[PDB]
Amino acid sequence: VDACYEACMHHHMNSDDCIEACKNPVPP
Repeated sequence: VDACYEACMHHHMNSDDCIEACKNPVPP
C-alpha cells in the first residue's frame, strides 16, 4: 500500500524524507 515509499527507499536513505516525499502525490 506504500509503493511510493518502497520506491523512494531504494534511492534514498532517509525514511522521513521519503514519507514527506510521498506526502503529497499531487503536484501543486
